[PDB]
Amino acid sequence: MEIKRFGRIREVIPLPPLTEIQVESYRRALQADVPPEKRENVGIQAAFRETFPIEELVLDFLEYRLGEPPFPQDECREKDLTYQAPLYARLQLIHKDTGLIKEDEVFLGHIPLMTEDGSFIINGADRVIVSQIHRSPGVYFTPDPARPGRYIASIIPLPKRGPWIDLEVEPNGVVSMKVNKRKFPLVLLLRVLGYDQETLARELGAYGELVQGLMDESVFAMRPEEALIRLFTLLRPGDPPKRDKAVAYVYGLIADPRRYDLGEAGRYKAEEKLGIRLSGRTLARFEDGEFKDEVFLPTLRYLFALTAGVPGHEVDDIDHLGNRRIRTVGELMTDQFRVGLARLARGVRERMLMGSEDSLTPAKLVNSRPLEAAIREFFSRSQLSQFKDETNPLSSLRHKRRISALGPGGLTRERAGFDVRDVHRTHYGRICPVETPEGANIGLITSLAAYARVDELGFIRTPYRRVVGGVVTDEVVYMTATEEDRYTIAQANTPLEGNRIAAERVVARRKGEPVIVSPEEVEFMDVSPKQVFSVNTNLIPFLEHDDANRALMGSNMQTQAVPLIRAQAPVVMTGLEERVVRDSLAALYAEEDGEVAKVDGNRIVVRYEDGRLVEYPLRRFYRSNQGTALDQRPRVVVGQRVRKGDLLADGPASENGFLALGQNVLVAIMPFDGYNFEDAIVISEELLKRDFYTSIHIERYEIEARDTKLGPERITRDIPHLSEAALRDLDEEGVVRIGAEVKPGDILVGRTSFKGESEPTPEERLLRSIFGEKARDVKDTSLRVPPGEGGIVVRTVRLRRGDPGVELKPGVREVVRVYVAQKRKLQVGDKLANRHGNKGVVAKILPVEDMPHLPDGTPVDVILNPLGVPSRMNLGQILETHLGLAGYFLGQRYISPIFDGAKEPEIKELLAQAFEVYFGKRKGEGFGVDKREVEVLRRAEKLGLVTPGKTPEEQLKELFLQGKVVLYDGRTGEPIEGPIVVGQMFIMKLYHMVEDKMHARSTGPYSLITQQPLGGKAQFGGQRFGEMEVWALEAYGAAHTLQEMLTLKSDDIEGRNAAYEAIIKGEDVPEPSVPESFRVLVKELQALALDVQTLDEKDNPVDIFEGLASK
Amino acid sequence: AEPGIDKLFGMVDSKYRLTVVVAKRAQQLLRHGFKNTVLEPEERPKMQTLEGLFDDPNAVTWAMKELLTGRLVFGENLVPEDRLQKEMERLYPV
Amino acid sequence: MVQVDGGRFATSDLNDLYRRLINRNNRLKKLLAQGAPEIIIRNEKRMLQEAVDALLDNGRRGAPVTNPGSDRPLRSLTDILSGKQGRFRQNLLGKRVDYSGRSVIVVGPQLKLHQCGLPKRMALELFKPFLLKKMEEKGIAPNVKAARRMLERQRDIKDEVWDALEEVIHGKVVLLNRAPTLHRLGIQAFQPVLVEGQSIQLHPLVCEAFNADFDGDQMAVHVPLSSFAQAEARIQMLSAHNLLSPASGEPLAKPSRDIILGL
Amino acid sequence: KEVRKVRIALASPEKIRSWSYGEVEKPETINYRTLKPERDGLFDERIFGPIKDYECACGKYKRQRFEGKVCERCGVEVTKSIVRRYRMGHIELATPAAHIWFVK
Amino acid sequence: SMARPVSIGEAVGIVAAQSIGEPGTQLTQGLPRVIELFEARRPKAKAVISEIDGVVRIEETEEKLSVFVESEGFSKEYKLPKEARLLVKDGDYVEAGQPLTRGAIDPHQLLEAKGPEAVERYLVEEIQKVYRAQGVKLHDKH
Amino acid sequence: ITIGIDDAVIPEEKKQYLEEADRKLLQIEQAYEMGFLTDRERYDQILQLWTETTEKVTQAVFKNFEENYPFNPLYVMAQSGARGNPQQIRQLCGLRGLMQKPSGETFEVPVRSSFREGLTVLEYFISSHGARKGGADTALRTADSGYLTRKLVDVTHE
Amino acid sequence: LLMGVTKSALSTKSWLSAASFQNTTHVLTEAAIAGKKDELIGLKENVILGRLIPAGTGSDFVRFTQVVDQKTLKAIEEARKEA
DNA sequence: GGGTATTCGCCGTGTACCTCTCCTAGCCC
DNA sequence: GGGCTAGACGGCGAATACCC
RNA sequence: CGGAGAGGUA
Ligand SMILES: [Mg+2]
Ligand SMILES: [Zn+2]
Repeated sequence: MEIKRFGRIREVIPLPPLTEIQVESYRRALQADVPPEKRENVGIQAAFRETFPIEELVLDFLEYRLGEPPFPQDECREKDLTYQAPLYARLQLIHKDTGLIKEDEVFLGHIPLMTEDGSFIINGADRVIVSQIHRSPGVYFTPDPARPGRYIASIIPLPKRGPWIDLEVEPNGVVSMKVNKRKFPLVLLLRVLGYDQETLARELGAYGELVQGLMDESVFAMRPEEALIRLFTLLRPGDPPKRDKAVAYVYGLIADPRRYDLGEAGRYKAEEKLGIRLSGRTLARFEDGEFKDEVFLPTLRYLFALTAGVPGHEVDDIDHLGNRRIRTVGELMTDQFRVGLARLARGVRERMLMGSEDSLTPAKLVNSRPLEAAIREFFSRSQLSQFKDETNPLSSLRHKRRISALGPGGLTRERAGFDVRDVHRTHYGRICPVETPEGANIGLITSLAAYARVDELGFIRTPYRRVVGGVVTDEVVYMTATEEDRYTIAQANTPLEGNRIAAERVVARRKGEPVIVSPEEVEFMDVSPKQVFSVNTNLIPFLEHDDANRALMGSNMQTQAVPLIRAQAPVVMTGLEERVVRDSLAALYAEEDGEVAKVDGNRIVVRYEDGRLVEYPLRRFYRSNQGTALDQRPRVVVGQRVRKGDLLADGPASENGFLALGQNVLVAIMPFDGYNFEDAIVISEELLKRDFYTSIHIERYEIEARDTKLGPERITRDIPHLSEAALRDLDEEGVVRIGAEVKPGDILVGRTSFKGESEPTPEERLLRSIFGEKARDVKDTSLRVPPGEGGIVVRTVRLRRGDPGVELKPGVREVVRVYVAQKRKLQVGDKLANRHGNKGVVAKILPVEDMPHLPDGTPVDVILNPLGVPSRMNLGQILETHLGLAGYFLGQRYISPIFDGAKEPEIKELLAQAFEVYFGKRKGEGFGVDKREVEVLRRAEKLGLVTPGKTPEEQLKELFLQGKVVLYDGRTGEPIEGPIVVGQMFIMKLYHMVEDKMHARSTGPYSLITQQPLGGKAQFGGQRFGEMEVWALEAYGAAHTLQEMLTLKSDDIEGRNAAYEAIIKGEDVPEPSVPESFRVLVKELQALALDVQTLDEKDNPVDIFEGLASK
Repeated sequence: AEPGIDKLFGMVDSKYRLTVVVAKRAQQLLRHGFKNTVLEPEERPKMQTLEGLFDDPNAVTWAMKELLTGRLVFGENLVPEDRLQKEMERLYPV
Repeated sequence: MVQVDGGRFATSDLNDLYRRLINRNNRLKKLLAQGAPEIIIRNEKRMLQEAVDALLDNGRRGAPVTNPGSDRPLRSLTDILSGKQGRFRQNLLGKRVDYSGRSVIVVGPQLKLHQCGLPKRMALELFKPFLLKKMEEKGIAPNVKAARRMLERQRDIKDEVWDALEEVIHGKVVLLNRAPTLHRLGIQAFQPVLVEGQSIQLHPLVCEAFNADFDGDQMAVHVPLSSFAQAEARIQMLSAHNLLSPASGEPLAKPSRDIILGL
Repeated sequence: KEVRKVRIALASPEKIRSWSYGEVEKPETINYRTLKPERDGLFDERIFGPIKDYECACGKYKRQRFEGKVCERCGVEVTKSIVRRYRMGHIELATPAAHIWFVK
Repeated sequence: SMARPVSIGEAVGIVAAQSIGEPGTQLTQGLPRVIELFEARRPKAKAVISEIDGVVRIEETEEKLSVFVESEGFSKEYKLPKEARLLVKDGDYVEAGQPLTRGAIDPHQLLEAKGPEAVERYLVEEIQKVYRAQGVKLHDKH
Repeated sequence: ITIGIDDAVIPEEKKQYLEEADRKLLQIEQAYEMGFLTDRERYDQILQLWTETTEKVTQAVFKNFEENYPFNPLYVMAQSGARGNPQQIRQLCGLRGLMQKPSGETFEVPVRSSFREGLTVLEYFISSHGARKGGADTALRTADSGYLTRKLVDVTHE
Repeated sequence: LLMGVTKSALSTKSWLSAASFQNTTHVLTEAAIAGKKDELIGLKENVILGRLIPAGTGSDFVRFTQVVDQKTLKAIEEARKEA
């Protein structure tokens, strides 16, 4: 069909690679391919140069290299391995005394590798490292909260790379420095750093009134050595003030480039703010046995200047995006690697004293254990290493661009107030103001912008077009917020003639403040509105008509769409669907020009111009992490000529390269017999008839055979006391045959385990005697289908002990995995939603003849409630519906970009064009206007929707131009008393389906300690009767119901047993007893040497244990 | 709502007393196999199944209907419990 | 000391604390048996005091004792008693119960005010013992054991058991709940009506009391067993008898969006 | 009877020694190999009671005909296994120790 | 819930607590005011109240302010900030526990001055004011 | 009952009110630059003028609905009390109003567009502040409400 | 004396309610020293003990109501008159 | 000696449900 | 190869701090 | 069938 697109804003640059934030960062961190002689001092090389050389014999580092991965990616996914590469380092041990040089390449463990899309494979699972936002290191000046006219000067190094230094001007005049909750006069440290009274007097003399609080003769009397001793006594009380200890402590606290590490970004921020030049990344230096200042004097000067009110000195906002930075996967991995390397270094230092002091080879000195331990700890247990979310390609693409403020060295849920959750003025173009998790995590988790990129220092930059004079140039500049605050930035949609600004007065921003400006004062201009929002939000058409609170839910719900087997690209796109599919790497594109040689459901063989015959295998029916089925489908034919970049295979949830997460349905907006009450949704059975909204899901079960002291577990078709019907579908090896249908209760894998030695109860002895059957030495431990599940078996994976290439957990002989698939249709309970935040569960599925239908006989599919619009204020869906009606009658699709899209008059023109096709056709076949249409037209002209006096055709056209048509009721046949809005809407089927959530329990397992029923659907547990439910039951005054909820349906053991027996016998339930949890509480209180005694009305003891605990 | 719940609430001074009366009457009816009722054969609670009309197995409905009739006497300290139980089991064996 | 299904050992921290305490106590006994100098006995008694303190309340004084190779502080008796996860607020003022279920809710306009649509499978699972009794009464099964072995599998269910189930629930009620339960009307009693599908059908007018909408909400079903509980539910907790809010005294079961619009 | 009051009070060493069935004296918990409880450990069977209902540890008495009897070989009483949930032990400290609750 | 005399045995405390707590999530002073009222916390910007009866006499220094409650036998002086708004004009008789400055009243001082009934009435009215402003109908009974 | 994009009717008086407000703002700026009133008074009078214009345009919207479209779906939904309040109807048909900075201060320029006409990217970014503020407010209020309810329940349980 | 809801709840006489509420260690130590005896007056104590709460159908005002039909009452009256 | 004033340590901050992963390391017989 | 051993915020009450 | 961490729904 034809594709028509509106919009006049012409973008000068295309979107960057949407996943560059991960890929480029990791590639810079590893420096794998670059020759070792030219690697820059960043990442792994930086950690190596920092840790080495260690003195104590002096071990020196030369270079490193990365080996080849032992197994390909799919193989690791198969056998639960980690896709990693071996890291070798060429180290040489040098003997300082004699000169012994022992050089060799040592193996230092493995490093996980990043896939082509930007995710890792850890223990067979796909994982993602989320970038973290935090405060940039450097020097900051804040207003003193209590004392108004005073300021606090903070010096903050990299996280975990030093202590936070605080400087304050006390009321009595002395400048107090705070380190590790210890406050002391800064004058002592100033004296330690080699400063004299005259030096401070001449430097800070411009601001007298504080220098007098700075002058202290007692510290000026003693030399820096005694001052250092006193300082060490002040910091570490109780430690003997020996000179060497004080020197070492103060050095490691300030001058140590290994223990105290100011950031490169921190050094840059300091050089920019204080206007000085830093030779290194530490506050002071230990040179010639003394200490030399680098930072303290200029920052003290700046503080004393600011507190006096000199012009040019301003406080810093701690939420300004020039003061907050992003750590990418590279920096986090490098930090963990540095920690592991420091542990390895201290270990090596330990080995350099024990053992043979002469026979020492670097292979004997270094132990690879701490490095591997730290790296595996980071990749497995860290708070930022998250399970990948891959319900559909858009979901993973969004997850790769997520920004978290929590994690190590970050905020917690309790210490996050309103300030950190707000939207600062500098998020414009850098962080999406709309997309954020709803609930407790609101504002803490965010998403990168569209055009936003992260530089090498870690600040988020955004592009702007340069404007010189009145002409808008074409070269773009990427700027940060600190640099952005210095210019006047015009808007993107200003009128333009050629390259000249045509408007006399433009809307511009100055430091986030909106203002009206003359063109000559405009210095920069925006690139496009797209740069203000994330990737998810950029997919919602007609966003300028939706409230933020609802566009939020729309953006969030687009992630949870399920890939259908008949997906369709929407009728109203935003022009960004192709780029998302291309960058998600789901689809398969042609590398170069050529011709397709072979096309099959399994692979595609292409002949390029070079003559080489390339073969792309298609990932077919593969299970994602969330249980959805991802598969590729060939979209070409033998002999087809393809160019560079053409589509070859269509990925999951995509239709010819366009993102297709749902379907286009003909929806009418009206209330329908109360079935639309409060967000419910009525659908037609025609959707089910032609396999719409049909999705495929794959469930995976796993069973292990392990060695038991009573004998090994066996997988075998022979199971005691089972009829052949239960073993019909099993093969000889006890595994189900591929293709057999399994239902709840059926056996997937037969497994027998040796019967634990137990004495048969005399009742069971009597049964065995009367039946004459011997009890088998083995019992049934076969894996069965849980209740509510089932489907078709598609794959069986088997890994034994003694088979080559695989390794298991100690004690496990073999492991078997079974994959089960099922086609899930739409039904009462599933969740539907559109892109503008309207969501609801399917409440009724009507026959085709009951649905309202257009006069030409076509029935609508979905019915929405109009009462959802006025309180939600999301008018985008109404415009999308109008445009969809126009398209459905014209047979085309539209592309309306965000904030520069189809306005109302164009939609009216399109609707007139569509009405021509819709009406002249009927006119030609020999039909006028219906009687019911005439009645509806009369009732409408009584409402003021049409103009009186015109012919019925003109009034019908006037109604159509507003998106309203005459509908007939499928039940009665009479028309609805008024015109109704009807059009095509794009609706996606969400992932929360009722089939996965329905659950019930009569009786089942119980806990060990508390003897209460278990929890969760997995363990067949029961619901929780919480505290508030007890409050409600008390408020009703229902005493016996509550007593039963607490004892009979709970941890009262003999009570519930007698209750079950009496119920199956037909009598009423018995009277309960004391719950077991109270006995547990009493015994726990006795465990604390506290005697708890239950008494009667006469204060006599009452035994609730029935003499079981009384000697 | 329940049939005649208003007249039921009118009969007692506290709704909880009505609840207790109904529960105890239902327990009595269950224990004595419905052959100790005060209703008449034509006004017994009926239940429509696939076959036809039968006796409703729910004792609470029987108790509420009986209470609506008015042939029941309820209160405090009408008779010692053991004597009541003995006379009830003697008049209607199990 | 539980051997997990995977064959590994999971040990309560109480075991570790007791082991440490008994170790230090035996060490002190052995040292007293030999008569070491006063300093050794002194530091040993200090360690014993600290071990007893850690057993009774870990972390109350000094650094919390933790496992080697971990930062997680051990869980002493005091930490078991108190707290939101402690014994009191977790296992005494609230419990998990049998004969319960949970599902998604869907509007049903055809139900009366005192009815609720219940799926057939949830009803067959909740009312299982009464169903076994009824099946034993009629000729559906010889005894309760055969009835259970008949019901255990889904492909073995015939149609007579559905009539039996319809006979069982005649007149009984179930409690519907939705979390969070803010006021006493968050739990209400309804008569069940067996319907197809897997969702719970709810009456429209009671939607305001529960503060429930149909954008994916879930509800929990509980079943009262005895005649006392049945009377308490049918008389005081039935939805048709609670029309006025106890807070203000104004009606709660009142017309809403569609109804008010039409009228 | 009927529970009407709940009194709580301090526990003298006499009442503590009266609660216990024996002294724990070895830090072992269970044999890692056989999975049987270690002798005199935190999980001993002679102190806290049997593991299986009506069955001694050594396997001499295994029926309800013997209840309250103590097997001479293993030293275990033959009752219901539920007693393993109620019976308490006691450790005899070499020197007194202060209860932290009444100190901090 | 039934528009009739309450039945003996009803759990009234739980019903009152729920009826007060449920509309809490709709209060945009609001919820912090309700919380500080139910906890009887001394307010931050607290008003000043006359402990004794008498006639008001303002004394205004260009840098200081004071109020004198003058009876026939007794006299009391209260020092106030310069910007503190006044609710009493000179030459007026004010009751014990009457607010002089605009602001919230400390409940403990009101209890020491005017007695229990005044504190109870004031607390009831002040707690009801929030739910009134938020358009929530709630009976004073709870 | 249905909802079309033409069911949100823009009144004619909106243009006249906006022009009057613009000329009033110009007068205020001219009077400010002459040193008659300081910055605080100028800010306050601007806020006052914009609030008066907002209430006027709300009154105009509702009078137009009442007079010329007594059966308009939005007007019926508001009058019958089924859904919506006057403020949301104003935001749909009138003007969005004034939005406040994260610090609490109100912006000088208001959002003169409505959802029926469509916003501009700048005004949308402006309103996102209040949106996020309200969201965080609710998310942090729920827990305090729960704690208060529990304290009350436990103090009066007997 | 006037005190907030927190202190008023913690200063109650029943130590089970205060122990379940907050500051468990403090309340438990004070009650253990004082040798307190909980009388089970409130609702939380009876909920903990798993007993019948003294409200609604569990209240002592209506818990002891008897039900008997006319025939059985008449028979009992005749049996008592002949005793 | 007493009558405040600060501060320092402890306790506390919603309910219900679903999915997944992960639960010590080193050395020596 | 397994076994053994080693970047809140409030309130509340006691303890000084300090001033007269 | 015990605890931590993460994400999500209402
Ligand atoms: Mg909802
Ligand atoms: Zn034995």
